[PDB]
Amino acid sequence: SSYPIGAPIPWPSDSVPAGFALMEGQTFDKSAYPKLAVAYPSGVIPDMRGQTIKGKPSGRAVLSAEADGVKAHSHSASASSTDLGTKTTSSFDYGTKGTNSTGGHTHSGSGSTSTNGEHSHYIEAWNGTGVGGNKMSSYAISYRAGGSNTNAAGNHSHTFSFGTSSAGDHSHSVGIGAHTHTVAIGSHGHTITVNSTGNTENTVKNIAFNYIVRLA
Amino acid sequence: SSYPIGAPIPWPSDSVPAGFALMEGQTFDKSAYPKLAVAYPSGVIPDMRGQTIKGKPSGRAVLSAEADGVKAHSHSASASSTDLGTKTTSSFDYGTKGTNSTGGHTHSGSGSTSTNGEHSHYIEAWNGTGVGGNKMSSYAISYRAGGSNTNAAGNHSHTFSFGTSSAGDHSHSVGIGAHTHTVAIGSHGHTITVNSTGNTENTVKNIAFNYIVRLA
Amino acid sequence: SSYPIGAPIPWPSDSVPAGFALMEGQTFDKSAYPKLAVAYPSGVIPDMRGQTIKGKPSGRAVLSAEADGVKAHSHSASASSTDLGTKTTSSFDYGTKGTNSTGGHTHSGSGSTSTNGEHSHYIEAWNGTGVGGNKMSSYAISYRAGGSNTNAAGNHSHTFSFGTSSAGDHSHSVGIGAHTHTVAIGSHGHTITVNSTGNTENTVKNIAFNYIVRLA
Ligand SMILES: [Fe+2]
Ligand SMILES: [Fe+2]
Ligand SMILES: [Fe+2]
Ligand SMILES: [Fe+2]
Ligand SMILES: [Fe+2]
Ligand SMILES: [Fe+2]
Ligand SMILES: [Fe+2]
Repeated sequence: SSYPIGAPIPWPSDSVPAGFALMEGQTFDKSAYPKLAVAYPSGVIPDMRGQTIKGKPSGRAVLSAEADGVKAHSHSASASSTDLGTKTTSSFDYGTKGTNSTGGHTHSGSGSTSTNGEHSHYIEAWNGTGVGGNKMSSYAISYRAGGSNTNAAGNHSHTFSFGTSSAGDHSHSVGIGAHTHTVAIGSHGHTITVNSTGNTENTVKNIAFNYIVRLA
Repeated sequence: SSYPIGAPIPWPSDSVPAGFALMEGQTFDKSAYPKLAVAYPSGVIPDMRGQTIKGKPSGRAVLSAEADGVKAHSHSASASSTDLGTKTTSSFDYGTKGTNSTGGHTHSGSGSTSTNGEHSHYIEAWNGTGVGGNKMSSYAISYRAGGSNTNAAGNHSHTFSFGTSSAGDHSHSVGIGAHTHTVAIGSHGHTITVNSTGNTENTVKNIAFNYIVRLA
Repeated sequence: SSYPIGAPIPWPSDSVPAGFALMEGQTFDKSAYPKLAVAYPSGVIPDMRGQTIKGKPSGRAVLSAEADGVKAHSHSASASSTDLGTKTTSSFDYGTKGTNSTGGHTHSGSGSTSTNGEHSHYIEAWNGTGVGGNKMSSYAISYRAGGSNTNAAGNHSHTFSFGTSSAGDHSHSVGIGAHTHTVAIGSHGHTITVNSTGNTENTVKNIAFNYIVRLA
């Protein structure tokens, strides 16, 4: 025969011709169909529904099934740059600080006192002839007759004591200035999830036929 | 027939033997070709170019077309870790600060004045007999005849007044010290783009034949 | 002939019928197989092992081979949000600062001295008639005869100088206060790697048959 019994035939109609059967995985009687049994010694006609025919390679058995499966491949990919913006730090408060204690000191001073001390002294007078010497006599006093000086006397000093007026009230400036800090951010990553793409089946362009087989 | 009319025949040449026709989508005459009309009641031969044959599953009509399509799948993916390094804060300027006002005080002093005040007194002298008593007589003064003292006098004080020398210029130190801050960085993501991989069509290893069909 | 010589036949058995040959890429005797020579003018039967038949599309020669290949597709993807947390800045040390120099001043003061300076004076006495006037005579002094005063004298002042007691030790407070900074984080991204998914080959659901061909 030009097309041997048992070879699958692609049939374009749901009306199956007399003498043929749909290939649907069914058993048959090997005694009743001796030529079909040459093609299928198991006595089972393969289920061809949803199947494509592939020429048997080395490493695969005849009538073995193979699932659909996508070929190994990957993808290039990239992530958008993200700007994290500006952040504000916690507040630090230096409060109020004290200075060291300093400023103990003395002053010096000099001057003149006021002018004072004007005075006179009393002198005992004596009279009566017979005795002379030493004492002031007032024997003859009718008219002025000039005058004269005591000897010198009266060198002296005084002590002084004082508290001063209150002074010295003051303040200072202190230049503090400006500063910055650094902040180490360190390292980080993210978890990447790639979503599914595709159909329930892997397919190529195909037209549907009913696989049939000649019984005898 | 061992291969019924209407079943597709894969043919290895571009020369189509007489009695057969290339399956190209063409309409045919159903009265001229009634056995072909049994297989193709619509009067149209399917266009098999670029097509593979698939056995018809439940849920698909005989001769329905199915496009090529990749099977549902995803990929695992990862993001490299990134070191953000070190960031500098803004500058804060404390400028110059002023202290409180303090340091009002007094001093005391004491001592002695210089020794001064030596002096003598003039005494009015009188002369001439007939009057006596009280006053100083200069009646007889030819030669020295001792001497004597006045009574005591002369107790007194003085006032004083002064400004002092300038003193008290000084400075202080002030311990400021060190500080840190904390800063909250927060959260972020990235937009992930995955590029296309693959061909115009989804294909399997295939050899090209011309599908032809027997007419009668 | 209902299936012409040279058309490939899917055979379900490893035992090939007599008068057919596995399509394995072999050459053939063109004179001995003249109808086969019309189907295959090259004298070569194509290798059908691992092959699917596809209908010859335009732009492609009959019996040419086509490799398996995934259809162009991509995937959506996403990256998880990452909290970078709280970071501590570097420590900044203002250390110890100095103030400006100020505080130079004077004080005033006033008061009275102690009361001192009581004294008397010696007076020289003279005697002997023949000279008169001016000087103190002691001619006649037997009994007391009242007394009189010297003239006024003795106005004077003194100088003083001193160092004062120690005073003026003190300190100040200075309000510094609180501050924060801002910190610009800048931008970053990540290298994204997508891993391979799939099998050695692109496949659809298939059953393996031995492609054979009728010789004569
Ligand atoms: Fe002072
Ligand atoms: Fe700071
Ligand atoms: Fe993919
Ligand atoms: Fe005096
Ligand atoms: Fe005095
Ligand atoms: Fe001070
Ligand atoms: Fe990131």
